[PDB]
Amino acid sequence: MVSKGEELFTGVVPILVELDGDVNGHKFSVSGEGEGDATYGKLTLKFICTTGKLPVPWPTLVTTLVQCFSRYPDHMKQHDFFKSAMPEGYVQERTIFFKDDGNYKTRAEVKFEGDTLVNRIELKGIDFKEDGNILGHKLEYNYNEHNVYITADKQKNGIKANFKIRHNIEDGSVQLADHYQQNTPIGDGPVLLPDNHYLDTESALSKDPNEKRDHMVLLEEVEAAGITL
Ligand SMILES: [Gd]
Ligand SMILES: [Gd]
Repeated sequence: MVSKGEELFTGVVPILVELDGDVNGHKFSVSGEGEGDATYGKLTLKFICTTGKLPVPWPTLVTTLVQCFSRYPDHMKQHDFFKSAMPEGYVQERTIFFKDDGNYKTRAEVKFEGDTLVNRIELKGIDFKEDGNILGHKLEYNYNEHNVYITADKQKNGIKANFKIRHNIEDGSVQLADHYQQNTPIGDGPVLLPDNHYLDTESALSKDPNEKRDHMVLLEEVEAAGITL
């Protein structure tokens, strides 16, 4: 295998996610747990709002709540920055602009803590409309397929990504969320700096029928693409 970190993902890897958020002063925390199987680009996660009621729609947090679990085809193995940063991990930073509404800024560390892949996130949201699609909870509980466009950032020894998320509104219209992303290794080791490609990212949201707490069950299937065999 072409990076040391890539070997850490040949099997099923337990995952922990911890998020602390503050959006227009509405504070919340989310904890998630599950497992990833990057061989197949798959993961399964269950998230709980540990502070009670989530003040923003669950779909708006999907992208923030581990692209190291992507399946890179055999011919694209030299382009997997995410696994190559492991186990020291990477900082993942975004700004996410909700069209005609506010923005989230996120900073996350994704790294191994023992045998667990851990995503620890801080999120700050500002300039939201209290009666908008976000703070007004007007988004459908579903998720569209999206491509995440990745380019190398030689300078920061890292990558950049941008993409637009389409969140379905309750009336069948769409709330757009423009994502800008930077990832930089935490560790000192060499990392793989990719040619241009994308992650074909499929997400399915559901509820655990036995769960009383405000929650989201998420299954994802992601494969890298865009470089011809
Ligand atoms: Gd697809
Ligand atoms: Gd797919």
